[PDB]
Amino acid sequence: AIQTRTVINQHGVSETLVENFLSRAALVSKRSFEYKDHTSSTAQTDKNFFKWTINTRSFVQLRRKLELFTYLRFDAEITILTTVAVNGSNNNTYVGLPDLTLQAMFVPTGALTPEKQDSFHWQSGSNASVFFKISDPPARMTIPFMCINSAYSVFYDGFAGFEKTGLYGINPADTIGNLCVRIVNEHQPVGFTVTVRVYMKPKHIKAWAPRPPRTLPYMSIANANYKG
Amino acid sequence: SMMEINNTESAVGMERLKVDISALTDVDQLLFNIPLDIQLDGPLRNTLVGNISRYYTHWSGSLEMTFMFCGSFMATGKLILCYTPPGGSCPTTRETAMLGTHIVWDFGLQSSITLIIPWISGSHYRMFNNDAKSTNANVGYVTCFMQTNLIVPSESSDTCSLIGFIAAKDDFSLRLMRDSPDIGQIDHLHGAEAAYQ
Amino acid sequence: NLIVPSESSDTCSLIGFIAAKDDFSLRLMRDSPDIGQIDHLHGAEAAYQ
Amino acid sequence: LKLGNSAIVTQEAANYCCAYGEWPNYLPDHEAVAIDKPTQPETATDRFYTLRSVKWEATSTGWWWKLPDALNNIGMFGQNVQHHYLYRSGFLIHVQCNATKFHQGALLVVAIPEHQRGAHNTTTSPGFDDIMKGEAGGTFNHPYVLDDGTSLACATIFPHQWINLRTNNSATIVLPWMNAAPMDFPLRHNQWTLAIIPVVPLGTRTMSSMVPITVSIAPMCCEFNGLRHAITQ
Amino acid sequence: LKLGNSAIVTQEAANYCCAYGEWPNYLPDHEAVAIDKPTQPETATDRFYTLRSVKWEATSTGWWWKLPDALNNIGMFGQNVQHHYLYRSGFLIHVQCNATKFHQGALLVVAIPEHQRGAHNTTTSPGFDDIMKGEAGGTFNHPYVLDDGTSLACATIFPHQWINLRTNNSATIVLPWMNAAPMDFPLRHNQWTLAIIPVVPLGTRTMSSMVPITVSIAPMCCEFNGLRHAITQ
Amino acid sequence: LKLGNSAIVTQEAANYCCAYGEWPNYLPDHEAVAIDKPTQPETATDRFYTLRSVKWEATSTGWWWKLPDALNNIGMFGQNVQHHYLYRSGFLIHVQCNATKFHQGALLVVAIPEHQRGAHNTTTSPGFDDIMKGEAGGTFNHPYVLDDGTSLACATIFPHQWINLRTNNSATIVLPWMNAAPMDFPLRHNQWTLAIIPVVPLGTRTMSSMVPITVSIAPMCCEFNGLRHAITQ
Repeated sequence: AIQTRTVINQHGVSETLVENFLSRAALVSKRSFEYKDHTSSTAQTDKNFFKWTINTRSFVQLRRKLELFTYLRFDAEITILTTVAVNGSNNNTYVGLPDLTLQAMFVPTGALTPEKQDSFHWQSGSNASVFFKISDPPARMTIPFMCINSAYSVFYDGFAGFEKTGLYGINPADTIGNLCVRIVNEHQPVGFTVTVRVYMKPKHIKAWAPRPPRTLPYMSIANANYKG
Repeated sequence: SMMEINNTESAVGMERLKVDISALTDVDQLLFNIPLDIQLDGPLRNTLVGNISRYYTHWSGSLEMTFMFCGSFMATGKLILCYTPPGGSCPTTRETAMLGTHIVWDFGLQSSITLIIPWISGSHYRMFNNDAKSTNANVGYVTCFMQTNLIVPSESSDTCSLIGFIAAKDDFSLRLMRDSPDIGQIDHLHGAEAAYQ
Repeated sequence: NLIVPSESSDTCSLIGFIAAKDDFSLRLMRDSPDIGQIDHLHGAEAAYQ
Repeated sequence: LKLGNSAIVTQEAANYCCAYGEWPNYLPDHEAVAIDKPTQPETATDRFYTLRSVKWEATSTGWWWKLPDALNNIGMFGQNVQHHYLYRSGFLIHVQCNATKFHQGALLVVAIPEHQRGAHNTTTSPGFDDIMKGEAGGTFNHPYVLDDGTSLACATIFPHQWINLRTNNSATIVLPWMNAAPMDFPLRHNQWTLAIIPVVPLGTRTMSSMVPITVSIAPMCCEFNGLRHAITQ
Repeated sequence: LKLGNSAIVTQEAANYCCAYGEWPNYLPDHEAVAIDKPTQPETATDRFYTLRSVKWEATSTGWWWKLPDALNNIGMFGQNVQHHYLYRSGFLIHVQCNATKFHQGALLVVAIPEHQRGAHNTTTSPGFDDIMKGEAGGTFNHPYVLDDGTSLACATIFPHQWINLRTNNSATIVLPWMNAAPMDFPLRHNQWTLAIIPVVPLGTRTMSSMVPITVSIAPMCCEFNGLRHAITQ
Repeated sequence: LKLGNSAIVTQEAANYCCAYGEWPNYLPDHEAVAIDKPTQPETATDRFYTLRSVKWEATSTGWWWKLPDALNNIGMFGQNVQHHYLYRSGFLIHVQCNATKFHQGALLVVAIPEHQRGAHNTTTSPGFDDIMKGEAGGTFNHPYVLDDGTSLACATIFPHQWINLRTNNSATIVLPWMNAAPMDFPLRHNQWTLAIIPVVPLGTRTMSSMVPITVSIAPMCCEFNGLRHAITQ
């Protein structure tokens, strides 16, 4: 409980800009999908490819950073850092890590999200994809501003439609995309547990209607429910 | 932006943004003891400046902290606000509040009082080698004392309340952004693993 | 009738002042009989010592 | 005072809040790129729709009306809300309270852009019934958290006035359009959320003797989409 | 308001009393003939020292604080009073009371040059204890006589304001130096005597419900003698 | 001579050391970016604080006074050190010795920026007692190593004069502020360290007959932070 103070000169204003304040590539989604050779289709639509709808609410710190403002326009620079890991053992000297490539395909709104690693949506062509490898530097895609209105409603006081239930805060707009990452290679005899750690850096950031930050812990991505 | 002026832990939630002044709260009594430090528990926790500067390590500058009395129209009472510099002890009486830099705010005719604070400067320190002690700083206090008894008409409420705000001036500035520890990673949110589907 | 609210005091008080204008003037000074000679003051006969 | 509508509100001096410093306005060059036939600059819709006076007690916590949730199903605004798919309007929030000089209280009149309010201790989203309240509007079960997980102590960064009853009983927040959309559907969405939140409970020597908070809203520069379009030529 | 010190007092409109029509000032040509090294125009000493709020009841008679008796032993003024032999200062008397609009009372704020106050029915002089009271100050046992043998009915020829609670709750008397001496010792002497004297008792329908009289004093143009003198050359 | 303070030191011709070639100064444009309210250019604090004369023997090794360690707890500098959080001051080191013409000795007057002095054969850091010595100051247990692991043979690159008793008995080192900080806290830190180090023991035909080394320090351009700040407006 040591109490010390220092004098700070601190002649800067540009470090508190909104562009610098949200333009940090923070971890927005990460899971390890089991690519290891599936002779039997088990745990489908999540086993052999990485699917994640592009939303900033998945991780809490970065989430509370972007719901400091109501309306946001940014081109999300998506940096995809995939690290494979061989599950099991083969030998003791070197298991052999192949330079396998990945299709980090971006599936926007109105486009078919793939449901397996060998679906026909991977070869669509209309929805843009990058093909990058493990030995390559991580895939830096700067996706543009994907919203049919002019800002991302990180709060949407309303529903996606006048009917159904559970659409509060679900904009028919925003819905930035479905970041769908597979392995392009056909199944190796040895397996890899590849974790796709994708980082979003918002770029060309304009914020509107600034808000109080979130103070109690979050309970769900889709809503803003609270433990009061 | 308002502060959690009631430092009593019994008063939580709504009535911690306000302090009660009654006819039995007497003369020469410490009514609030707001410290001018950002990243420790107190009134300067869920404020705008405190929460935004919790995203940063260094937050040197000046704050513009504003109190309005929330009583009746003729709820008259002289009330002394004493601000103390970082170098000094916290005042406990009206007599030691008068010696420091202070203002006397009679809210009989003036509803909102406006305080300008010169050059508060605090930071986050990790000078210990890999200990992660999270060293804090004490760089000021704003206190309240009762110059006279608050008097009210008999038909009006005797327990007259008071709120306050805090803002910042142009010389306030932040540097070296960090992750704000207000909310930690819960890692079991109900909406999660649904975008992942 | 002087009327007041029920919460305020009914016995409301009144004071008054008096001053003078420039045309007020005095003449032919005298000894003021507000205080007479007491002739046995305690501080007296001490300057006389 | 406020004679620019079909309904007036007589009060004291205005002291308006230019909400984020800007006035309501119609579509500029954004009219050509948005949904066409937006021409109707509906002026009977600008009638000062006074909602029913919510009842300020000491035990009360707060009230809210979302701005398309309010003023729909009643009046010209409500009828054009049912007949029209999408709209744009700023709102002239006007908050009055017939509180005496002897009364005690502060009141955070705060208008919230996109008050995506959460539920209490349930992980499910709030639905049609507990979001689309209507004329009377909902009450803040937790006004300190603003029902959103945020803090009321920083609710003033939003467009706000302050009913400190010892100095003013009138609020005027002149809201702009406030949407990412140039024009948006009033059925499925709310652009604003007026929130009458007492940060001080109402104070009297009695059991917090009665004051009403009468809320009056006029949609300023209200602009719908045009049903009456010449589909020929 | 009153932002020229390190401590401010927020209040209504000023309405100051130029005490005998004159403002405080430092030593002019009188500096050369008086005690030398008076140079210190002490500005941290000008902090608005608010005394603790004396409690106005109907049964109360009055209060007084002599101006060097007050503000000594506390703050910069008190510390320089102990470290300094002699001084000169005008005083900005500021008297506030948080009295409601419903409250009833008049209050003679009167600042007395040389209130050589007598005792009651004893021929001895008052001493150290009953003259040098301090921060809280003494109470008028006979406010009609002003404890001096004079009359309160002519106390207004002194520099004075008037807290008629129906029209003002603020007093501002801007006292000059007020001594025969150009500079005088604060330990052994008082140049002024602030006197809060109710000529009307505090009136409420209750048992004279509570108002505090908060008294705030700033030493204006306060000038001590200099300890830090270059004794060389 | 040296008449610019409240206390003078009469001596021979000055022969000052412009320490690193520069004079003391106040805050320039650095005032706006540092901790605010630094306005006090404290001139009574500039009193020539003569420390008590340390006793030069042949068997003696040296003495040191850190410049905020000295002059604190005594005088205006000490009182403003306790009442003030942070400060800036250059120091006018003045070292005298009433040594006769017959006396023998050299004396390295050396002022050290940040004399982070180590302990002898213990790996622990020196603490409060063996760092914050005070008025009399500590003695060099190993003056050849300067208690820091450095060499006294290169101590002269620091701001230094030389009391060769056959040619001068006076030193004058005019130290600047000397900190990485524009203003720094005097309680927790020392910017300078005056070191009276005899590289020659005091020589007499007797048992090194008595000379005193009287050390006189004036804080030149001493500037604290202001407690008396107008917190209003």
